[PDB]
Order: sequence, then C-alpha cells, then structure tokens
Amino acid sequence: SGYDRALSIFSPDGHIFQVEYALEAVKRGTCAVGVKGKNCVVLGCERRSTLKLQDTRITPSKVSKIDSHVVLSFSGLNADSRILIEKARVEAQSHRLTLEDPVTVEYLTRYVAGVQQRYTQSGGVRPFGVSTLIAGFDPRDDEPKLYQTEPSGIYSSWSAQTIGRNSKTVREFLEKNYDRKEPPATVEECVKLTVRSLLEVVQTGAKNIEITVVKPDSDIVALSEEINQYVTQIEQEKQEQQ
Amino acid sequence: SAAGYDRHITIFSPEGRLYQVEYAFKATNQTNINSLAVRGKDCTVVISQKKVPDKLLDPTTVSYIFCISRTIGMVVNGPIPDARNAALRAKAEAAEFRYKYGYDMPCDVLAKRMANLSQIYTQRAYMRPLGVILTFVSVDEELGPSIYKTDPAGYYVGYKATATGPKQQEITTNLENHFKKSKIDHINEESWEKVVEFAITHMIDALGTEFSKNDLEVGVATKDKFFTLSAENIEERLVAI
Amino acid sequence: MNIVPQDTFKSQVSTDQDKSVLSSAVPSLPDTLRQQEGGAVPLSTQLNDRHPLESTLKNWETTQRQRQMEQYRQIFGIAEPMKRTMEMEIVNRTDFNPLSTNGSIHRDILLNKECSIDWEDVYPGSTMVGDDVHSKIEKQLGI
Amino acid sequence: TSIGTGYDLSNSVFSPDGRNFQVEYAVKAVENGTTSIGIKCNDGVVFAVEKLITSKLLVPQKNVKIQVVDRHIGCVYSGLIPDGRHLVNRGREEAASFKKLYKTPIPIPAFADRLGQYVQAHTLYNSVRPFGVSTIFGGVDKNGAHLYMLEPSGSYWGYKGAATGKGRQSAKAELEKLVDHHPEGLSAREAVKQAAKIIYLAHEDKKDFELEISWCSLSETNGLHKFVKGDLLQEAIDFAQKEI
Amino acid sequence: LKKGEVSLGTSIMAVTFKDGVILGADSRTTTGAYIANRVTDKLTRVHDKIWCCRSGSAADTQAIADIVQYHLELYTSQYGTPSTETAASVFKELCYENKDNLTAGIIVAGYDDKNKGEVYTIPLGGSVHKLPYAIAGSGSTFIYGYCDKNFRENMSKEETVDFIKHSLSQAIKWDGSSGGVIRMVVLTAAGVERLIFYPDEYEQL
Amino acid sequence: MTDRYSFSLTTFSPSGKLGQIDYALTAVKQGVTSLGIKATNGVVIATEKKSSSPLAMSETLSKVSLLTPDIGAVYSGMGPDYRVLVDKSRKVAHTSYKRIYGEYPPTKLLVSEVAKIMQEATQSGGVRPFGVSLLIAGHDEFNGFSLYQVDPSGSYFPWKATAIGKGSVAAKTFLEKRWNDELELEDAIHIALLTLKESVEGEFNGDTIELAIIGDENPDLLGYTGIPTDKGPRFRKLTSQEINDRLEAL
Amino acid sequence: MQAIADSFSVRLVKELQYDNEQNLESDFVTGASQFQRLAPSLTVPPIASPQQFLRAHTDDSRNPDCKIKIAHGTTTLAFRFQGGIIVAVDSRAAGNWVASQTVKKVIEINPFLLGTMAGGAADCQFWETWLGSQCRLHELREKERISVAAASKILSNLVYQYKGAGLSMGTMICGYTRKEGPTIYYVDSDGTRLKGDIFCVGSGQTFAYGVLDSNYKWDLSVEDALYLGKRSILAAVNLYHVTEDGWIYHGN
Amino acid sequence: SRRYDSRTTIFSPEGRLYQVEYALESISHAGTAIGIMASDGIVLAAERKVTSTLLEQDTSTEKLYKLNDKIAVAVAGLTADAEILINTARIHAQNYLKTYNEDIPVEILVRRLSDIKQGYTQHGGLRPFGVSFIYAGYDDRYGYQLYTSNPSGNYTGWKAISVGANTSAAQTLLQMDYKDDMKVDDAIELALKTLSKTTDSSALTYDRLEFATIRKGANDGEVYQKIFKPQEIKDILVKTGIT
Amino acid sequence: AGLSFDNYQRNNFLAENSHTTTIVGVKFNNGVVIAADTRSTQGPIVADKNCAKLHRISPKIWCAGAGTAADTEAVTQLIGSNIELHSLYTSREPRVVSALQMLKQHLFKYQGHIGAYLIVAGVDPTGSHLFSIHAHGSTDVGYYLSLGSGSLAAMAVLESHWKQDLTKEEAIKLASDAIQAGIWNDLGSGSNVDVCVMEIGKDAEYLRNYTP
Repeated sequence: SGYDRALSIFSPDGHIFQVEYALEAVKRGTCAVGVKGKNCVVLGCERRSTLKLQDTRITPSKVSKIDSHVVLSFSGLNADSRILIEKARVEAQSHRLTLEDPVTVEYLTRYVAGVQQRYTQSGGVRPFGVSTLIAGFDPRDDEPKLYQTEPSGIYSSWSAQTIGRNSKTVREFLEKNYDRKEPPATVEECVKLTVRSLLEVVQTGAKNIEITVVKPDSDIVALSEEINQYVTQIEQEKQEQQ
Repeated sequence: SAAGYDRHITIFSPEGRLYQVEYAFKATNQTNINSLAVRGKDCTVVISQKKVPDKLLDPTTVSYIFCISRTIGMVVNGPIPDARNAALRAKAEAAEFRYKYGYDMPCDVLAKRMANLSQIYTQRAYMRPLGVILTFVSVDEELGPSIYKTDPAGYYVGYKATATGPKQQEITTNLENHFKKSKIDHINEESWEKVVEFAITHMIDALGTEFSKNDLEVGVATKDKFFTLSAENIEERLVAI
Repeated sequence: MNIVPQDTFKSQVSTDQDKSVLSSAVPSLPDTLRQQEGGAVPLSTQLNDRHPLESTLKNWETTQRQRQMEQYRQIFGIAEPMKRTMEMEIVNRTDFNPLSTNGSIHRDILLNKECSIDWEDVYPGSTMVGDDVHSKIEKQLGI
Repeated sequence: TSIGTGYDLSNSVFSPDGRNFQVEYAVKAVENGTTSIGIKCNDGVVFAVEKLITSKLLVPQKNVKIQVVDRHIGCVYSGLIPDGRHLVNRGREEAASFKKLYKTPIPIPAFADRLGQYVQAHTLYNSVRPFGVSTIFGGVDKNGAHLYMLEPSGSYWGYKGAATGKGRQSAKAELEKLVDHHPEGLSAREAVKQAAKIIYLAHEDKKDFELEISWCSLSETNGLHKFVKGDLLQEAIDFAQKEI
Repeated sequence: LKKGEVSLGTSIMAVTFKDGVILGADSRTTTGAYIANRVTDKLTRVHDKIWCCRSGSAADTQAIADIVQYHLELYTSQYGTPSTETAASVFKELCYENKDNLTAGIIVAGYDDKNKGEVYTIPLGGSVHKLPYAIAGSGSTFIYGYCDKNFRENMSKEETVDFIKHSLSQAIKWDGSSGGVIRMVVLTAAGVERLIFYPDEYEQL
Repeated sequence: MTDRYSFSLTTFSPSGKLGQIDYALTAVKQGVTSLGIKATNGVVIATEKKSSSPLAMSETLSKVSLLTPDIGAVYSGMGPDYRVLVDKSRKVAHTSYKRIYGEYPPTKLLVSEVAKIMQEATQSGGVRPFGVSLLIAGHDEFNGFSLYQVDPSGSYFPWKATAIGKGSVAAKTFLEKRWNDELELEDAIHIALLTLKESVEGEFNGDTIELAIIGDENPDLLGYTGIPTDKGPRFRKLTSQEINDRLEAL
Repeated sequence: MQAIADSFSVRLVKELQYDNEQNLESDFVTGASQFQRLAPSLTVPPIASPQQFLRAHTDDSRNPDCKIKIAHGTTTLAFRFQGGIIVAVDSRAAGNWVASQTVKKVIEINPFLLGTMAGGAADCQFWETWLGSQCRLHELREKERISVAAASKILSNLVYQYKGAGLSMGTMICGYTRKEGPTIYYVDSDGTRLKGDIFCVGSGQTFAYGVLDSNYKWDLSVEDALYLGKRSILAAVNLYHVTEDGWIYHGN
Repeated sequence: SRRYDSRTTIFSPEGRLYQVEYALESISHAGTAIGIMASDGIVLAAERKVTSTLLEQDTSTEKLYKLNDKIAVAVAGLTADAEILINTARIHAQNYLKTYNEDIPVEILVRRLSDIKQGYTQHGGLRPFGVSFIYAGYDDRYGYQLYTSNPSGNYTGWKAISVGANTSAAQTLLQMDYKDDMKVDDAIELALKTLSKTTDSSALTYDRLEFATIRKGANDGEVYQKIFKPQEIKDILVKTGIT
Repeated sequence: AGLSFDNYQRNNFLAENSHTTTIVGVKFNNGVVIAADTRSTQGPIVADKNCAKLHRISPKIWCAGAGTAADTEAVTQLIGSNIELHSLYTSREPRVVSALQMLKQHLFKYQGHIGAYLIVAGVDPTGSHLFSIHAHGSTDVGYYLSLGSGSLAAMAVLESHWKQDLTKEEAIKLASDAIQAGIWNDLGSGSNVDVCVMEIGKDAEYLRNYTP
C-alpha cells in the first residue's frame, strides 16, 4: 500500500497498518479465555499437542503468576511474553517497595500497556506481538478484575474475553451463554463455563486445556486430571441432552 | 555500474568490490595534473605540472604542494578542497606526534596514519573517502631521502621514485628505463639543484612539451627543512638547462 | 585552555536528577530496586568525603581533548573542530553492541590511541534487575 | 552528461565518472543568480553589483546588497540569499576571533582558507547540502590587496578579476579585455569606471536596474572598505552610459 | 606548592639591548640543602628564537612549556614564525586559567623582525608585564638595587653580557640556591648564540 | 528519533545466507594466494608480495607481521583491513594477557579475540564486514605449535596445512598430496616453496616472496644477554638472500 | 552539524555565568520553567565539603531575624480509637510577631490528612506542601483516595534521599481511611518511619504520655478522648478530630 | 515477499517476521546434533562438517562446549555467534556462583540466553543470532535436564531431540527407538545409529563425530562430564560395529 | 574503569578507628651503565639478600626505581608495554626520549599520587641517554645520577672519580665502587651488586651479582 512500512505513518483513511499486522500476528497463536465470576476469576489456555519426545515435567505454564494476587496469560509470541512478564514482575516488586502497597490490577495493566506503547514510539524497535489478559483482585476487597491489553498499548476491562486463533467461536459462545446480570455465583460454575467455551475450538480437551482459578485474599489455585473430569462431565451432560 | 544499496555507501558488491573507492580513484585523476617525485643522495624533489588556462586567475595562489612540518612536504593529486583538508589533517597529526612522543614525525609513520584514516572512511557507511592521492616526501634521519604515497583505498607504500597523474605510465616507464640503465636506484647528483634539473628534463622528455617558469611547481626536502621553490628559482634552473 | 579538570562539582541536586531510574509509581523519586546500589545509598553521600583525585582522573582525557579543540579553533578555524566532533559523533552513534563494553577500533584510531595503553584499558570494570539487552536498547533509543 | 541519474540524490556520493552531482547542481543554482564582479587595482579592490529595481516600498537606505565583513574586508555573492548571508556571518565571526586573538586584522589569505574549509566541510556528509552561492570577496592587508572567489565545492582562488551570475561570461571577456588594456597596472578610479562599464554591458536582459559599487584601497580609503559616494557613482554611471 | 614537590630556586635575568635580547640563568637544582644537580639547562627553547625560564613547580612549568611549544608548532604550520607577544599570551592564558591548581612563573625572551627582541614576565598568579629587563628567583632579591643602578637602554652586546655576568655573580654569591656555571642565550637578527661562564671566571670580577 | 540508530548492514537472504559475508569471502578469494603448513618442529607461512609499477620498495610493505614474539599472521584480501586488525590484535594481546598474567597469550586465545572482533564487525549497522582471511601460526608451552584460519565471518579452524586466495584449491590438493605426519621444518619450507612456485605468474625470486617461520628460540634476536631463563623470539622472517639460496638449492 | 559549528564559535556571557541552562532557568531568563519542576531543585555550594560549610554558616547567630525558624514543639500528642484520631497541640507562644490569626502548628496537607510540625518549620511546611501535591496527583491518577501508608512512605523516601544534608524535621502523619482505618505514622529527617497508636513529642512528652497511658482505652467516646487529650496536654490547647469524612478543628 | 524482509522490525500483512524465519532456515545448512536424556545420564552426539583431511581433528572443539562443570552445549549454526553466546553464558554462570555460592540451574541459564537472543531480534540495528543450542545439564532441582533454543528466542524441554540438517529423519528414528528406562550405553548406541542412518557420507568415521556424556556418580555421588577423545569414539564405533 | 576508588571511605573509617637501596647511573663515552644493590628489607628485617632491582623497559632501555615498589613496578611495566607497541607500530628502535615523555605525562596525570622515582638509562640510534624522573612529573638530565637512601655516598664516590672521557671498564668500575660505598656505609643497602651496560650498536649486557 505504501503506508504500511513504518509505525509513524498515517494512512489516508486514518489507520496504522503496523498495529493491525501486530494484531494479526497475535491472532496466530493459541487461544486464551478469561472469565469473571461473582467472586472468582478463571483463566483458560490452549496447549498445542504435546509431542511424544517432549519433556512434560518442566513444560511452561501459559498462565504466569505476576504476584500473589495477580495472574497473567498471553496470546501471540512466547518470548515477547516472557520479556513482558519479567518487566511486570519487576515493576510490581518495585511498586511494593516504594509505596508499601501491592499493585492493583488496573495499575499493573496500565504499566504493561505503557511498556507496549513505549515500544511503538521508535522506528528502531519492533512492538511486542502479544495480547495479554490480566486477572486478579485488588488487595483490599473482593471485586474481581479482568483486563485485556493489546500490542498498541490499549487496555480495556472485560467480563469474559477470548484472544487468539479461532477466538470468534469462543466469543460467540460466551455471548450466548454468559450474562452479566447473573454471573456464575460459585467457582465450579465458572470453571465449567470456561471449559465448555474452550471445548468449542479444542480438538481434545483431555490434554489441551489449562485452567487457573483466582479467588480473593490472594489465594490463586491452579487446577491439575480435574480438567479431564470436567470435560467428561460436560460430555455426559451433552449426550444426556441428545 | 553499481546496483542496489551499494551506490551511496561502502559495502561489498556481489563481486566483492567497493565501488565508492574505485569512483574516488576515478575522481583523483580529474584535475589533469601530473606530478613527479625523485630522491637524490641527500635530498628529495617533487615537481608538479602547473596549468593556468585562465588569465584572470592569480598564478601565485595556485599550489598543490604543502609544507606539513619542518621536514615533511606533501603533494596532492586531485581536487584542491580535499587537498587542503588533508593538508590541515596532516599538519595537526604531525604536531600531535611531536608533542606526544618527543621527536619529529617520520614520513612513513605519517603516511600510515593517513592510510588508517582512509581505511576508516572506506569501512564506515556514513563516511566517504577523500578523492585525493597523497605523496609525502622528506629526508628521514634514519632512512635518508624518503618518498611515500597513499591512496583513497587506504593503501600506502614507499617508492624509489614515483609519478602520478593521467599520463603517469609514460613517466613511470621512462623512470624504470633510467633505473635499469644506472642500477643505483637513486640519483647520483650531490646537489639538489642538479636533481631538480634532472627531474625537469625527465618531465619534459616524458610529456613531450616545454614548460615556462609559471608551468612548474617545485618543492625540495633536505635534512633540515623542506622549502618550495619560487618562480625565479625555477627560471634559473630552466636557464641552466 | 585547561590542564587539570575544573568545575567538577555540582551546583544543585534533586531527587529526580537521574531520569533513567525514575520510579513509575512516583516519577519524582528514584527507584531504589532498579538502581541495584545496595538500597542504602542516598544521593547526599555522593557530595561529601570524596577522593580529591577521582574527579581529576574521570575528566582528564575529556579536558585534554577540549583543550586540543580550543587550540584548533584558535589556529585553524571552526571547520577543524566541527569536523573532528562530527566524525567522533558518527562513530559513536553507529556502534551498538549490548554484549560488550570495549570501544571500537575506529574510535581508538580517531583518538590517536592505536598503540597506547592506560589503566582504563587494562581494568575495564548476579543482579536481578536491569542488566539485559532490553534495558540497553531503551537507554540507547530513549524509550 | 549534465544529469547523472542514480548518483545525484545524496550529497556525498561519487558517480562512476568520479563526480559529485549535488555540487554541480549547486553551481547551476549559482548560475541563475545576479551578476556580481570584482576588480583588483594597483593598491585596492573594487566590488560591483547589478541589482534589480524592486518595489518603491522598500527603504532605499537600509537595503544594501554588498556585505561588509570587517573594516578591511568586502564581500559579494551570487546564488541563494540565506546561504550567502550565513556565509557572511561565519566570515564575520572568524575575523572577529582572529582579531581578538592576535591583535591584528586577519590577513586575507587566512580568511579565504578558513571560509574554504568551512564550505568544503559541507560536502562530506549526506545530512547537509552544499552552499548554493559563489562568493567574491577581497580586502587590503600588510601584503597588499587580495581578491578571491569561492565556489560551492569549497574551492577558492585568487583572481585579477572575477565575475559571477547570469552575465558572467561576457563580463569575464570584458575583464580579460581589461587585462589586455592595462597590463602594467590600474588605478582605483579607473577600476570604478571600468566596473560600471562592465556591469552596464553585461546587464542587457530587460526591467530597470541599479548599480552598487564599493571599493577598498590604501591610497584612497586608508585601507578601509567604503561605498562609492554620490559624485563618483554618478560619474561612473555617466561614463558607462557614454561608453555605450 | 605540594608536599615533596621540587621547587625552582633559580636566578633568572633577561635583558634587552640594542641588537636583541639576552636571557641568562644559573644551573643549580636543590632539595632544600642538598644539591641534586650541579649542572642544569634552565634555558627552555619554546621556538627557534623564543626562549623562557621557569620558576615555581618544576612539573607544572614543564607541562606548560610543552603545551606552549606544541601550540607554537601548530601556529607555525599555518602562519609562519610567531611573535614574542603571542607566546607570552599563550603562557599567560595557561598560567592564569590554571592558577588554582598549578604554581608556575615564566620569563619569556624573544626576537622578531617587527619588535626587535622583547622581554615578558609572568609572576605567580598569571599576569603578564612587558619590561626592558626582568629578574626572578630566590637570588634576584639580592641584586634589585644593583640592577636598578647599572641598567641602560640600547647597550652594546659586550656591555649587556658584562652586566648580566656581574649581576648573576652577585646573586650566586649571596644566595644558597644558586649554582656554579652561568648560561646565557643571545637572540639577535644574526641567530642564536650560547655562552657559558665558569665560577673561576666570574668569582674574580 | 531516526538518528540514534542505524539499520543492520548485514541481513539474511531468504535462503538463510548472509550476503555481506559471502561477498567478503568472494573478495578474499580474489586476493593473492597465502599458504601455511605446520611441521613437527615449526610452522611455515608464505605469501606472494604483489607489487605496483616496479618503482616501489617491496621491503617497506610487509604482508607478514609479528603479533607476539611467538605468534605471527598472514592475510589474503584487503591490506588496510589487515593492518588495522594487526594493530588491534597486538593491543589486545598486551591489554588482556600481558598486563594481567604477565605472559603473552596462547595462539588459540589470540585467534579467538580476532574472531570476536570480526564477528562484532559483521553484527554492526554502521560498518561492513571485514574483507580478509587470516592464517595465524603460533607456539605455546602447553600446546606446541598451532596453525589457524580465520574467515570474515569470525569462524576459525585449525589446519595441518592450508592456503587461501586465488590458487587455493590447487594448493590445497598439492599440500594434501605432500603433507605427512613425519614432516620437518626444512621439508615444510621446501613444500611451501614448491606450492608457491605453481601460483606466481611473474618472477619467482626472493623479492616477490614473503616467508616466516615459527621455529625455535632465537637468542641473537632478543636484543640483550644476561638472563638464561629469558628466551629469544620464536618467530623469524626469512631474508631475500636466504630465500634465494633455498630457491637455487633443493 | 550546524549546532556543532555554533558550539565552536566565539566572554561577557561566560563571566555572567549565563552560558549554563540552570542559571538561565533559575533567573527566569528564557521562561518560567523554574516554577514547572514537580521535584524541586536545591542549590549546594560547589566545594569539596558542602555539609561542613552549611553547618558552620548556619550555626552562626548574628541576626535574630536572619536565623532559620524552628517549630514550637512544646507538647503534641496523637492517639486513635474507634471514632477516629484525636490530635492535641499547645497554643503557646511576645516576639514582635503580631498577626491577625494565631500561628498554625498543624499542617493541613489535605482535607483528610494532618501533619504535625516539629524541628525546622520551613522544612515541614515546604515538604508537606510537596507531599500534598504528590498525593493529589496520585488521587487524580488512580481515581481513589491515597492511603496514609503510601503518603508516609513517600515522605520517608523524600527525607531519606537528603539524609545528612541539613534537614531537621519530624512529622506525624495522621489519617483515617475506609481501607485501613485510623493510622498514625512518624517520619523524621534521619529516615525512620514508625507506625504507632499513641505518640507524644515535645518537651513535656513524658508527663503527657504517662497521663495517656494511665487512662487509655480503644473503646471510648469522642468527648472522653478529647478530654483525655486536653488533660494530657495540660499536665505538662488546639484539638483536631480526624474521621473518615475529614479533619475538624476543636481548638479551645 | 521482498516487501517486508529488509528490516528486522517489520510485521508482514500476515503477521510474520521474515528475518527470524530466514535465520531459522539457516540452521538446515549445519551439521546434525542429537541430545538424548537417559535415566542416569545425558548423551550429546554431533556430526562435523569436515571436507578435507588437512583439518586438525585432535582439537575437537567445533560443536560441543562446556559452560561450567555441570552444563554443556551442542552448537548448530554459525560458530562465532555461538562463541559470543557461550562466553556470555560462562560469565553469567560465574556471576551466579559468586553471588549465591551455588551452581546456576540449567533453566535459568537457558532462559537468560533465550532472552538475549530474543532481544537481538527486536532491535533494527541487530540481526538475529543464527545459532541453535542443545543444553544438557544436571541440577538438584530437576535432576537431568535437556533443552533446545533457536534464533527466535524460544526454548523447549525434551527427552530426546535433534537439531541440524536432518531433523525430521533423526526425530523419526528417535521416536521409533526411545524407551524411558534406557541407560547411558543404550543412549550412546541410539545416538550412533541415528547419526549413521541419517548421514550424507556413508563412512561414519571417527574423525567426523563429537561425543559427550554427563553422568552421575563419579567419586561417590558427584556428576561429571566426559568429552570423548577420537580414540574413544573409534573404540565405541568398533564396539557397535559401525566403525 | 581504571584504578578504583571503592572502599576509600571505608578505609578512612577503619583508619580513624585504629585498624591498620642504592642506585647509580654513569654515562661514558660510548654508552651508559646502571648499577644497583641487591637487598630487600621490610623495615629492620632483611626479606631477601639477592633481589633484582634493575628492570627493563626495552631491550636497550633499562631503569631502576625507588619509593613505592608496587607503583614503580606497575608504571615500568605499563611504559614497557606502550614502548613495545609504539616500536611495533613504527617499525623502529624505541627512543629513550619517547619513554621519558610517556613516563612524565603519566606521572603528571596523577598529580604525584603515584610514588615512583626512577633512573632511566638507554641507548638508541640517536645516542646514549640518562634521565632522572620524579614522582610529580619532573625530569632531569645528567651525566651521573644517584638514587635511594645510599645516594649520598654514591654521589660522593662519583664526584671523586668522574671524567668526561671514560672507557667501558672505567665506568663499570666506578659504578661498582659507588654501589659498594653505598652498601658499606648505609644500613638499607647490602649484599651484591647488579650491573647493566649498554653501548652503541651492541646488545645490552646484564650482569647479576657482578661483585659478591
């Protein structure tokens, strides 16, 4: 087109094409779902099929615990996500040292968005091709917080958001099944909803779904086999419906 | 011709050549001026052909021979702006060498320093080579008369006697024939005036033309000092021969 | 026309005098975690009880080069110092090797130190924060 | 060969023939400027400028084409006005520095060398463009009268007579005729008359014009650069008109 | 001065005469009471016909002299032979800009076609004074009245040589930091001449 | 902004190859042939001293340079790049090893430093890769004799015998057919002369051949006498007369 | 390149010291940027020992009105209970300082926090005004009321960055928030931050502290707390009551 | 497409980085390296690229390198970039040892090198490091560990893997003949057979292989590395009959 | 970079809290001789009875130092490295004037904080040279020089028996006698004598334990 070879060039219709290309790179990776419950948050992630000769003991977790009350998931490029996670953890510890108060979810999301924005202000750097979902609870109440951050530096607040490849189907399923008027009161309902949403695009739910649960008072419990139990129960209920 | 990004900077062509350096070499010979340098028993002589096609130009302001220091003289082939830039750089380098190491700078070390600067120019993308060829002549206290030459490519080397310019091949061939005839590799004259006369005769024979007092520029380097001969001295040398 | 470095002291101090280590929570205060200086080094301690030779050593070669540039300006003109500074800036800006701190060959050639060794060359000169490539990239590009 | 494609979009690029085309384009821009000439008499230098009669709204007092650098240095230029003005400012700074250092007026060859170095330094990098002005300057010092002309490439030479601008060529011929008519020497007043004659001969373009003549001589101005007064200016204009 | 640093307790005399200038000094370097060197060349050549003598710290004066010689070589590469005024100005600028850290005093004797030989003095602090003649050092205090009584303008060469010889002999006699031989440099239009006088010569004056 | 950075001059081709490094190799292969063969008690380095118009002094310009008293080097490619690398290598040898351990560096470590410098050159957006290939011959106490080849990319390899430049394939074949495990220094010199004789297009005399040897210690070249522990240089340069005498003989 | 050429071209300005940007900014030569720096810049002598110089040129009493003002600090006591925080100070002074209103010995940082003044008065006033500005900026950024702990830590870091430079100030930040409750922190120029429930600072701190400890209970009444504070003050009188809605002055 | 390949900081319309892909494809021109993790040791076997007999095979330092007493690396790609990264890793390990008085875990060093390589892919003035590393190490946290890192900056953990010119065929051979209960001898035999079957030259001679084994035990319970000399490689080939 | 200033304040704090040779050079008609004693003492105690105090800057340029031993050794080694690099760069025999300039500038850079007082002798193609270098950066030229605690006796011996035209043997004998007088009459000097003789056009001759 001629207006897509730099990040500092505006297109005649008013678009920045490099940001769109970064978003396209994001939409190439594995899916990632974040669901907000009444008093809990659930992060689901899709793992590609594990090879036979791959070590499963120390395989990385798609959900990274930034702090004892804040967790992060990503979609896009893995190494850029590692860099962003390292910076976020350093910033959280620095803020805790400076102000004696652990970071809030919104503050950390804003810092991540600011880093991603700063990495778009020069022609000699490549912006991170990562879209992040930040979940947690502010360390003074029981209000769940879920945020989505994009490569351009834009951060938004959501109740149930999916990012990654084939995210349209999961987004439609969440829209047709999740109601903000009556969010899942218990953790089990939210986990089941997340698993069912992920199953719409995952070929095999026994070995390609990862579930993490965040609850108030900075608990954060990652589910192990239990995901297999949820998948089997969902299949049984679906066959009963049939 | 070049093709690609290797037209404005110095990078390797697909044939492994630096085109900018070669084009600077081409630019060196655009002044259409030939110079000669010959070392005697105890002196060195540089003679540059002087052309004044315009009679509105002051002849005394035309000079490509510079006095870098007390003992070192320089002759530049190429455009006069880069010539003067190189002259100032050489003066600064010689003075700094004398200040830092406690003794006068020999000709070979200055030539090597200029060659290193030229190498910097040929490797850095955002710097360009100077389209000039430099010839330093002196009488070093450890090596006697010395003539050294450096080019835009960063290559420097010493010569028994050298010629430069568009018609340098004929002068070089005549010098080689004279050296083969004599087989002493230098000039047997013990006076710098005789060496200047020999260089004038050699230039006249090689170029096939006769010069006036205003058509030559002569510089003589001795053990103690390097000095540029004036019009009257060149006229006296011409009248002698 | 200085020989010994002069005016090495600071006229004023501030909490945000180093913009590279500003805290993100409070931009008017330094970030002690990313400084990695031990966590008990206030800036005031850097104003008193210093060796009277450290400032002379850390500003010696710069002072000599400035005196040389002043002499060139007095004798040759503005063009010579302008060209020297331009070449030095071009060489310095186009070199970026985050994995090494050794100077380039061209810089040493320009500084006329091809065959000169000082204790700076012999002794050029773990941390959990701020020792990666990204920090140096941000410092270099002003991000 | 006047248009080198592929090797003319950057300042510091050698063409395959070994030529810098930005410098030659600056020379072409110089060739479209106003005609300015300079003559060297026995003990002085005369500058002449042919200016175009602009609107009468301009103050005829504070508008002077010929620039003054120092009490003994006169300068004119042809090309782009901002570049010439900047070059004149740099020359003034250089002369001030030299006089402040060595307690004497700066010799003309040293001033010419410093200006040439400064101009040449702008043909070494691709982030700057060469000056688009040719400058004829001169003055008087302990060695006598000096006249120099400086090109956009940074090359300067000393001239018995110099001419630049649109009507340079014929003017140069006239200058040559001057050397063929006064080989032994020339006085200051004769130099002013001949400068007026040459300007009148070389301005035949048409649009009315005006002439500005300045001189600096040891035996006429005590080695100082002064504009020609009204009586001598009118005498020179009348002589130029009568010669045609 | 700094602790343990060598001090230049010399005797320096520069005199201008009809044909140029003469700069003379002794040759003793002391360490308080022990003579470190009986023969020293205190006459420093900055340019071919521009010489100087130094007092104060030895290291600082040597560094200043080296820098001034480098500056004059740079100047000569451009505009030819400099003048005594230029060298004095460079010395004065270096001494005044560095007086807070360096202790230095200079006496400059020069010759040029325009000025026909001149003397400048730059005491501690960095001020330049142009004088027909100048005396400096520890022994100079003992010959103020003698030099004042026996100085004339436009003297001949031999008269100036005798005046400097007598004055320096008295300075050596009354001062414990002044040494054996007297070294003089004559700068005229003909060239540079060097003279040396031995104790057995001037002690019998 | 657009002034605080420069884009990388060396980039990958779609096939997975660095074009600038390949072009530097091509430039090297167009240079004069330089060879080196290792013996059981020495190493031999040889090259052809090509000249301009026959008025220059060939002795002034030397293509074989002493890096350390026991380590020498030769090059094929561009002269000024070799000169700059030689100066930097001597300075690095003094700063990194001599001023730290009191000893000159071994051959492998100096070669590694040179390779690191060249690799940093190939990874820069302001300079092009170097256009030389270096044959470095050295000796050290704990590794005996060694010969290495360094490429413009910064890759160095050990060699029993090798050659670079125009006549490299033919020279490699000849040296492979000639080299044996029981070779000695004189046999190595003879084989090197034979290999050079097949590549020189002009006069094959001592004025157009530069030859150096890493042999035994030379007390006569030390410059002083009195310390039995101190040893002379192990790097020697053969004069024109010696080369001519070897040429006349076998 | 043009800037480089300008930097090498030339005395009168140099002697005036106007070639430095800091001197131009401090004298408002080119603009009002001196009043635009959120973190203030403090001038120090350009000598080897600024600290001893300042100590010698400060401990020199020659003019009573040229001395640095010191806060009264007679007796100030603060305590917390279920109804909030009670702070009690002395309204004791005359000294040729006749004024329309009484001297305020408690700094009003913001409508929700109070800062006790002790040691140097100028240091406390300036740095607590700066702290109030920082807290307002933080509240604007985070859309929430800043906690007392955060403000106390900010002040502690600020006073620690200039430790030993010459500052002499000790303050007691008192506040009430829904997140934490009633909080009192003590920050001095040394760099000590101390959270507490009962604080007594001044010449008669011992008697006031003893009176407070004699009859201190967490569960009391506002009138009882005010009377206890006034009695403790009078044992050796302005009163402040800090609740979630802010601070109210109960001077008597 | 040539429209988005000149620079290293440009996203393609499909969201791809062409320079990283070209650096990844450059690995296919290098020799084959194989790492197999056994229940009591780790085996690294690499194939050289020797084209002439004049090369010195005694100095067998081309593909296998030591970072410390417990971590070793197999190199695939450009040797100079590999040497730069190896020196950086050695310095990092020594810094960690000095700071904590404990040997650095393998995962931390792998992550550090991967971060460096990724950072070199994010600046426009730096080209990607065209090297691939196989890390083999031991630590008290996870016992024996095998990792792989590519120019893109991604690192993964494996039981048995290969990188080089014949990755697909070697991977298939490893998949067909891998057991979780194999010993070090079985791993050595498997690596030799995989190199022999997946070779460009039939004669799998000793002077074309580099071998290393990291084993537990040693003195009483220690862990030590053994870089096989050419004689040992010849003996093992004779024992296996490959020769 | 360079020499470090770390723990300077810590060292001062610890200090406030109670936490704690004969050399001659003689210039003769065709060269220079430098001689020294061979006793190293750590105060009253004789640490070594045979120590080499003659250090070499260049094959034909030698020096002997006093003051701070570590500073003297480090400065001599650095100047030797610089001289070797300069000679390799210029492909010429190093000059004593170059070494003198490098030493003077390096010592003046540190403003006397590097304590090293040297006698530097050498022979280069311009002739024979002998210099004395002070720790503050001041250098002096002489025909015969002495240094160390026994320098007064050595200077007395040199003043007694020095002439303009001296042969090699006479110069060696004079240097040996000066060192012997310093050894006998000074407590800090003892043991043997080390000599180094440098002529024009000949290799330097280094004789350890010339007189035992």
